[PDB]
Amino acid sequence: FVRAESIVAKTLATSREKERIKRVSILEDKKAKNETQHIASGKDFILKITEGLIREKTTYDGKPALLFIVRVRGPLAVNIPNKAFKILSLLRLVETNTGVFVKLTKNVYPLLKVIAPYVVIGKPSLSSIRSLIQKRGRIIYKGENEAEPHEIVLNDNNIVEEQLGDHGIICVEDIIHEIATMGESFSVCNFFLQPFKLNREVSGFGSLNRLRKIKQREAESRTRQFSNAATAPVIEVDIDSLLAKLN
Amino acid sequence: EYSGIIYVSRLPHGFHEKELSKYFAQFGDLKEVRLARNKKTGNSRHYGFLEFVNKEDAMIAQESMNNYLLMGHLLQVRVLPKGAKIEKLYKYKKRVLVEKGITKPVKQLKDNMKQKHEERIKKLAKSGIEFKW
Amino acid sequence: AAETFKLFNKYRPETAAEKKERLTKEAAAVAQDASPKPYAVKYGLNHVVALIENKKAKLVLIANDVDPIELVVFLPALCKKMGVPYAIVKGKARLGTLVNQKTSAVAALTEVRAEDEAALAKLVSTIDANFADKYDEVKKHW
Amino acid sequence: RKLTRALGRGEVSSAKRLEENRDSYTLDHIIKERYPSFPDAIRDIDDALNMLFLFSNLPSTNQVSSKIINDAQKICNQWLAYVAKERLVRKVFVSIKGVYYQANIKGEEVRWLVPFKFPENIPSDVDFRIMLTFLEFYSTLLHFVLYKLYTDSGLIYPPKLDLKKDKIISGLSSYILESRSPVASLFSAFVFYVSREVPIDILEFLILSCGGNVISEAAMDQIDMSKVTHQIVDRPVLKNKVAGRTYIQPQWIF
Amino acid sequence: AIPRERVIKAVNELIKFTSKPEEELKKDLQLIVVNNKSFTGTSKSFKLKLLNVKHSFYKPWKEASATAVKDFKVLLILKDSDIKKVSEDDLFDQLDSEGIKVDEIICGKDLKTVYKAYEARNAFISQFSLILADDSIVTSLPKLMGGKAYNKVETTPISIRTHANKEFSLTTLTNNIKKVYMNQLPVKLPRGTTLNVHLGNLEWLRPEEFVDNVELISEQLIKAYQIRSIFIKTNRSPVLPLYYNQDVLDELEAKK
RNA sequence: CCUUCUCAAACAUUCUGUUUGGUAGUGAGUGAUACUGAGUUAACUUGAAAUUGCUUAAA
Repeated sequence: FVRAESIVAKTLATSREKERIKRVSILEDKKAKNETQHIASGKDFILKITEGLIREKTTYDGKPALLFIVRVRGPLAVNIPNKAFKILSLLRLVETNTGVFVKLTKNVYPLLKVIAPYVVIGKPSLSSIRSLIQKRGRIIYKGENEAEPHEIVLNDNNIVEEQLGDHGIICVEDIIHEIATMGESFSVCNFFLQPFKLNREVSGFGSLNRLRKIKQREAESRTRQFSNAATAPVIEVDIDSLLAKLN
Repeated sequence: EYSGIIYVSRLPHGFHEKELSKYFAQFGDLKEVRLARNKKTGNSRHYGFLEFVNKEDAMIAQESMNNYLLMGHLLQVRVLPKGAKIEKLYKYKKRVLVEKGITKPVKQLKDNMKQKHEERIKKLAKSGIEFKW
Repeated sequence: AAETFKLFNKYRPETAAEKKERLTKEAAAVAQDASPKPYAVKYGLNHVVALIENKKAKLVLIANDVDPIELVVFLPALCKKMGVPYAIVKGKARLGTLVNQKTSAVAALTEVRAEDEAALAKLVSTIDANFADKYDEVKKHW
Repeated sequence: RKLTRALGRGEVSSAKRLEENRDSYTLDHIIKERYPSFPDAIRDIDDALNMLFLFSNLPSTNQVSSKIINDAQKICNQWLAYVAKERLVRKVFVSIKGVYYQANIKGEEVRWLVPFKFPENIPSDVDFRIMLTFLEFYSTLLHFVLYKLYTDSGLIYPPKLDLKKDKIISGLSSYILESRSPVASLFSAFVFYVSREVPIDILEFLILSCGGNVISEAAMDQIDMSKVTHQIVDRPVLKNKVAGRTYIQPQWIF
Repeated sequence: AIPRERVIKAVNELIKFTSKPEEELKKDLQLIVVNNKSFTGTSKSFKLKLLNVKHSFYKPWKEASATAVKDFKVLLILKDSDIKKVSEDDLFDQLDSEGIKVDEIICGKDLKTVYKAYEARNAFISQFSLILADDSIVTSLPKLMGGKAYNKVETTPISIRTHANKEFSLTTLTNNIKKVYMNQLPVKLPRGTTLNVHLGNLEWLRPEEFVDNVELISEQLIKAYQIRSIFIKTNRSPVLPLYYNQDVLDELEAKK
């Protein structure tokens, strides 16, 4: 059975999310058209939230940045709008507990604005990048005698040469260097690598794990921030600590 | 006696035609779901009507939802008697204003402004005021 | 019932650990002002009977499973003679959860916060429509 | 049972208090009963080391926890740090299944296997509860042995970790040990330069154990090459040479 | 521009009409200002324009309300994070001298919980007569305050400045409040051809300042708003034709 | 059974001013007085009132 309260709460939450995405779309349309006649403010803000909680508001330099984006489930009773759904699908972050590496430019800031309620954004350390590649690295690979391909681990180094040899990328450490240094062929290597499937922070429904889930939700409400204003700073957190937890 | 049509009132926000139809479908097949809406700015008026294939399904829905508390609203559901079905309540959007053609040119509208000033001139004395120009 | 308990769980009374913290603050301020006016549900049977007889109670919840039943069999009649809104709910255990006990015979709200006066009034009206008009005829028959 | 009661009644505060006011079992008395002789503990340390290194390489699943994996990795790093500091690696054998090391720990030959850093596909068809139980016992025994060895050799246990070097490259180099032949004297004043594709952990452990210092090209990616005496690099055809440097391969060191 | 002779004859005519052989409601002076292309456009605006005026009608409002049952009060909506730093006692110390009294210091959390009911919120909002809100929170107010508050020009909030540089400042707050009270006047800009200015009541204030107020209002609005028509008016009164332009109507068809 | 656009830019430093931009609202109803059937214009009643203009938030 489906309850009237569930229906109505979903409708209201989805309508509010649609309104927020609409006002963000209008603001970014005006910002891209470079008109400051009628605008709340004409620049891009980033909020570093680290450890209560200390916040720093900074202006985007504009220089491309290697961001790590981890999909988390958004607020309940919100059915994802089509714009956010398309952006997340293009980033291939459709299901929760996954992560990708993304280039950060002025062409990517508004996308982060639109997808903010469903993702966690950070700047990973080289240790985090190396741990991700060396522990959870999977690719789609096809065989000569195999009609249909299948996804494999990144165990073999010769596959790297035989697939991406013309870009000079020879090994897994070359892939890691390209990502960490944000050099050329980074997009090709990112496409080659499947989205990193992370593990749930707490699993199980015993009394101990239920208490852990309660504590985790408390900390999440402390850290993640949901704002519906178009002048919303892109929120970035200790992705390194999150990855040490999830990896 | 009783019909198969239901009047629903004291609705909260976010309970529109689609939401009402979705919720009351799991009671049975529906033939018409309509909601009162405001003309100028599209907004619900917190009442509506529903039509059931089975009058017994309609009565069951009324008994289920008669005095339901729903996010601060004490819903009201009544089975209507024979006839008196839904006749109106077309779903109205938020109306946007549209310009109308000014057939009267600059000269004609300036002469109209002159005549409006003349009407003020010949109206003030009858109203009971005395003032220059 | 879910709505009623969602209202009362905001007024679940002080636990022992919380009382130690509050007495810690008072001792700092001792050597009215030190602590604010508390809001909590009232739960003792004699206490609530007294509150009803003084008409201080705004809403009364009565467990349906009390043994001996003679302890609460007079409460609905008393609440009717006193004008206090009352409701019979399933579970002395559920009532006791509200007041940090294993079971509780009754619970009551006498004072509510400003942000909850309207919710209390709507809950009373809902119980009146669903519980007083619905069961008035049948509760008088064998 | 009592935590279940608190949660089912809704008293999250008392649930948190119960969780805080509890203590798990320890296994140190069991360690003492099983191994009364430090030589016997060193004797059986080998399968402990093997399982600890196996677990440190696994990803976290629904069964094996990130906490467990991180603890195992810490114990492995501490053991490697002690061995490299005291220079008691005697034999190294690179196989397909990782690398075997043989060390002279207090007169006992201790051999262990370290898997290569690749994402192994966990089968899950074997019982993980038993392996976790053995991992718990082996971790307790290895903590006992590590404390003993650190104190006897004069170091402080547990060593303080360096967070900036952990951020740079997680592994052996982070743990820094503060106090209070010909293998051990080999490679005196030799600067090796490790390119990207060379396994940095393996090479750095072997070099530090057998004397000499390391400069990793991978470790500079975060953000010299003037005093480098040797360079190790794997490539079909390398680029132009310094002509003042010396080139070697990992099998040369091995 | 407008000579004072027209204004004084208008005041004499208005007093003649208002002495006719309730009273306060029909005694209020409204300055109808009519624009060629409305005042904002196709997009609405609840922002209340504050205009610099020599004579402050709010002190006469205070006196008349003290004599009457209107009960003049000032509401001060602030940020949730600075309502703790603002104190009624500091407010009384810093505003007692200049004739400013802030009654209650409310919060967004108060509009979300204490008055999250239409009856209570309407009572609370309709009791006050002047509202001052931090310009940080004025943007979020229209959902918190509702539409019934913004409907009448008396109840809609006024955006005020309370922070100095990147942080809240009590001196900034008090200076802005005093300047708003004793130096500015509120109007709205509808999506319509005309608006009116609420100068006040004829009983409250003197023609010697009503003339200055109407002249300054007329000039300030016509300086930027391309005003064509300006009408003085009272309640249940005929329009008092004062100003008349023959210029802006040319661009009507150009836009058309 | 959700929970609400909680500040930006420049100019000046005068423990602070100026300008500019940012605010689309529960529904129903009474009502006066005008401005150009669409856009505007004082006050008024009310229970949140009302009869048809993604999936480990699972089981």
